[PDB]
Order: sequence, then C-alpha cells, then structure tokens
Amino acid sequence: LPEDPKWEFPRDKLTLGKPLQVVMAEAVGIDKDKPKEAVTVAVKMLKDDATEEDLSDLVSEMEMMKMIGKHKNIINLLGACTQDGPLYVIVEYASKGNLREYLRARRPPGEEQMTFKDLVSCTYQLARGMEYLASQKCIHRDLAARNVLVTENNVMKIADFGLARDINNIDYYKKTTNGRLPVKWMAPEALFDRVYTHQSDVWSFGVLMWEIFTLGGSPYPGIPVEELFKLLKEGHRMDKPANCTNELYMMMRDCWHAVPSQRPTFKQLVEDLDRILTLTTN
Amino acid sequence: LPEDPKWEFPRDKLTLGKPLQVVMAEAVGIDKDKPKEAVTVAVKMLKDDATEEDLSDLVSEMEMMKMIGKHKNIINLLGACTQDGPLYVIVEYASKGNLREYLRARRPEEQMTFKDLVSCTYQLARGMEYLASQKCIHRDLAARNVLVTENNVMKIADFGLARDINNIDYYKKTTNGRLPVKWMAPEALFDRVYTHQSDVWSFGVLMWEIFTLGGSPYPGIPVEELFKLLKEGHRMDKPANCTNELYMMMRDCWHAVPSQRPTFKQLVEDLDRILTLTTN
Ligand SMILES: Nc1ncnc2c1ncn2[C@@H]1O[C@H](COP(=O)(O)OP(=O)(O)CP(=O)(O)O)[C@@H](O)[C@H]1O
Ligand SMILES: Nc1ncnc2c1ncn2[C@@H]1O[C@H](COP(=O)(O)OP(=O)(O)CP(=O)(O)O)[C@@H](O)[C@H]1O
Ligand SMILES: [Mg+2]
Ligand SMILES: [Mg+2]
Ligand SMILES: [Mg+2]
Ligand SMILES: [Mg+2]
Repeated sequence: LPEDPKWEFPRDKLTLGKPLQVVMAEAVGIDKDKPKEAVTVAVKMLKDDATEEDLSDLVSEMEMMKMIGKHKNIINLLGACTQDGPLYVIVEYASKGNLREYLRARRPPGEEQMTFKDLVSCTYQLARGMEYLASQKCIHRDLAARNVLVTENNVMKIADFGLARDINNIDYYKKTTNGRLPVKWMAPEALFDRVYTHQSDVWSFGVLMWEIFTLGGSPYPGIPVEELFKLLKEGHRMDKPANCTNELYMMMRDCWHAVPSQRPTFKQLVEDLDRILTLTTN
Repeated sequence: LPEDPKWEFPRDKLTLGKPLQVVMAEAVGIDKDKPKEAVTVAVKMLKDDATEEDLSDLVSEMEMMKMIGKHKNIINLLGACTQDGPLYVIVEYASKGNLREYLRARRPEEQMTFKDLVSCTYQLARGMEYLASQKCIHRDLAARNVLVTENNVMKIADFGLARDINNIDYYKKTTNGRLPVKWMAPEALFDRVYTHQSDVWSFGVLMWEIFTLGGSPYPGIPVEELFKLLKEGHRMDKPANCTNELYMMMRDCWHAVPSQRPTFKQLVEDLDRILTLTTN
C-alpha cells in the first residue's frame, strides 16, 4: 500500500480494545489539536480468515471515505495504519451502535421510545447524508438500517462504505455487476439492467425508510429472497408501517417506482422531509 | 430453478429447527425405505439479507454435491426443496460440530490420542482422494469446513466454493478472490489457476490445524504480509504433537512447485501406512 502521510496514524499510539472485523480502540493524539488526548474510536481490520476480496474491499472502503469529504451525517474517517503491519482503518466511534439495533431496543414494551418526530428526524438526517454523497458522485449501494450508526447525541451516520463506488466505477451491463448487494434493499435496475445510479440508492433509501418506521423490522417479511424480484416486477410493494402517515408512506412508494427517473432525488426527499419535520415540531 | 425430481423433497415433510445460514431440522421419509420415520437433518438456506451471489453459491453448492457422489468422508446430500418457495439444501446432520471446534474442545471433551489425529487425517485424505477422482476441486478446505458425526466419522463439508476442475477462468484477475488467504496455494493468487494440487496445499494447512488441535495458521502474521513471506519460502513450524514424518508430509503439501506436491492418492497410501503402524 502506498504511503499517504496526511492520513497515516502511528501504530504505537493505538490501543486495540473489545470487538464491536471491527473493534473499539483508543487513539492518542489522533486529534491533532489535542496531541496527548486519547480518543475512543472504532477500528476495522481483516479477520484471520480474510480473503483477497476482503482486503480489496477494506482498501476500497478506506479510499472512498477519503474522497467523500466530511459531513454531519456520514461516519468520519480519522486515520489509518497502512504501513509495516496489518491494515487498520480508524473511524469515528458511534456509541449508540447501528440504527437497526437502536430502533429495536426502543420499541414499545408491548429504553426511551422513539417519538414520531424522532423517526422523521432520523429519516431527514439520513436523506441529507445521501444528498451530500450524491453531490460527491458517490453511490453507496448498500444502504440499510444495519449500515447506519448513531452517535451519543443521536446523530445519524451513514456507514459501511465497503461496497460504495464512484459513479463512474460501475461496469454497466456485465452479469457480474451488483452481484454482492443485499437483494431486499436492491433496486430492480441493479440486477435487471446491471447498472447503478443515485436513483438506485433512492430505492434503497425507501426500504431504509420502511425499516425506520417499522422500528427496525425486516423488509418483505415472509417473502423469500429468491421470489422477490418476480413480485416486484408484478408491482408488489411492502405495506404501510403502522403509525406511519399516508404521506410518509407515499414517499416510500415514490422511492419504489420501477422507473428510476420517476423516483424523487435525495434533494427532493430532503426538502419534503424538512417540511414534514418542521410542521411536526410546530 | 429447474426441477430435479430425483432430489426434490416435499416441504410439508420438513420441520425447521434451531440454528447450527444452517438450521437443524426433522425430515419425514427422507430415507425412502422408512417413509414414516423422521430424520434429524441439517438445512442450508439463504439469510434474509442474502445477495445474488449468495444464491448462486447455494445453487452451485447443491449442484456440486449432486455431481460428487456418495462417500463415507463427505457430508451426504439428502435432498432439496427447490420449487415454489425458498431454496433448502438438506444434508446429513453431524452431531459433533465442525472439526476446528471439536479439536479445541478436547484440548488438554475427551483428549485426542496421536492415533485419533492420524486417523482423522487419513479419513480426510480419503475423502479428498475420491473428491479429486470425481474431477472436483473444493477450494475451501479447512478444519472449520469439516464436520464430525456422532461416531467421530470425519466429513468434508461446505461446498460453497467447490468447482468442476474444468470450470475455471484461467489467468483472470478476479479468479480465486474469495478463498481464505491462509489456506490458499500460492499459484491460486499469483497465476490465477486452481488444480487438485492446489487442494493438497490446503490439505497441508488442514493437517497443521489438526495436529495443533485447531490452532490458527500463521500465528501473528497478518494476511496482508503472508504472500510475500510465502514467496520467500516461509512455512509454518512443526506442531509439537506431530511426528517429524507427519510434518515432512505437511512440508510436502506446501512445496512451491505444484506438481511436486504429493497427490491425494499418494497421501492416502502414506497415511494408511503410518496409521497401520501406529495402531500396531
Ligand atoms: N464506528 C463504529 N462505532 C460503533 N459501532 C460500530 C462502528 N463500526 C462498526 N460498528 C458495529 O459493527 C457493525 C458492523 O460494521 P460494518 O457494517 O462496518 O461491518 P463490516 O463492514 O465489517 C461487515 P458486513 O458487510 O457484513 O456488515 C455495525 O453495525 C456496528 O454495530
Ligand atoms: N450438516 C451439519 N451438521 C452440523 N452442523 C453443521 C452442519 N452444516 C453446518 N453446520 C454448522 O454450521 C457451520 C457453518 O457451516 P458452513 O461451513 O456450511 O457454512 P456456510 O457456508 O453457511 C458459511 P461460511 O462460508 O462463512 O462458513 C459449521 O462449521 C457447523 O458448525
Ligand atoms: Mg454492514
Ligand atoms: Mg461491509
Ligand atoms: Mg464454512
Ligand atoms: Mg460456505
């Protein structure tokens, strides 16, 4: 791996901790302005039985995070140990864990329950994150609650860029393209046409919305993955989550339009959610 | 998905159970001669978040097992639910878990004798010999991919990466990119080829795991720097519970030059000999 000083972090200053392959760890001086300050962070590294592809994915994930730039709703890359030793990708620690676990643990006893506003606010932040990503020519391809992290201050953060790509780094029409994308969050064009665009992420955003309003429920319950695409082609779509407004449901439905261009853009989603969120506050 | 009556099993006769994605299950009449007897089996199916590649792998696995044929040291394929519903690959239930856990469980849960270890190795060589005779390359040989029945019978499993020796994209950069690096033959990566001799390299690693009682290969060496070391001649040291002879066999399996490694046929002959001596 090439040397990249701006991001390199001294191995001797990193104390690997318990597992979260990801593990918690302490990094001394990772924050330039606090040279002696130890910071709690997360570290992703290869497993002992990792494959060559696992490595290329880890490297790819790290580089995308470098080119993306910093944003409020995207997990932050803090540094990396890429020389004379195993590859370590150091990223910001999200104390509340992944969004799916977060929501399930806050389900009504039937922790601190989620208010309707919290759910709308969560969706809004994530829409902003995706809006930014798209402006950076980046397609995540793996959007899902399990891939969202929440910070101690409940800030939503898009994560796991293990499958993300530059808009131009997709091999259109090849049978092997998009073969490693979870089917239940995947846009029909991804497999049918073997393409991938920001609008493909919008479809994924929709399922994420459903996951959010079902408080961490599994999409297409009872429907096996090998039967899904037949049903989608036939017009099947998940049902309205309970306690979800028809308006938010229509938003989900709009994300699930078969024609990519008929789906809203992340910018449109952001403006709409912003309105719904503001009007709920008032 | 095509209909294969021969292997198709009725879903209504299958009752899924606890997790072992693989789950335990009870199958009624899976044994044709005993139409009313429920058999405890193991079922492999897709996870809710499975990918397209996860599906073709499962299909490939099922199809390979069909082609392979039956052998005492190969997890037996019992049937499959492929129509109108999720794909279920029903295989023989191995009550004692995978070899890696088995071995670590009985670390000085009844301690393994040198003979047991040799026997374990012998059985696996036999399975791989047959596998090889059927023109099949496993590609993912490892203790974690060996199951052990109630009678301590060794069984090679997880054919999720197995292929027909003739179905390999020779020299393509994307070839063999999903094989655990630490069990991988050097040529598998440097030249993008895979042959039976590539499997014997992995067998060598499997042997080291066995005699170390489930030890982790290349301890302390990250996968990132393993191939450079391998290219330089680095090889694992002899396991303490191992005889020099058996270690030499491992070294043989790890010869740089593929054609210079023994064949599974030769391994079985040598192992049988050693086993016959050890038991006498
Ligand atoms: N920065 C972080 N802070 C807190 N928890 C984190 C974290 N990074 C990862 N985790 C935890 O680890 C889980 C898996 O992380 P990630 O999605 O990056 O996994 P992964 O890329 O290794 C494998 P897969 O593709 O199977 O998820 C997260 O859902 C979360 O629970
Ligand atoms: N027939 C069987 N009987 C008993 N246990 C079984 C079994 N098949 C699988 N298992 C258990 O499940 C584990 C995983 O099995 P397998 O290796 O087939 O997994 P897999 O292909 O689903 C995933 P991976 O490729 O990550 O291992 C085994 O190591 C064993 O503990
Ligand atoms: Mg993930
Ligand atoms: Mg990942
Ligand atoms: Mg396995
Ligand atoms: Mg497998």
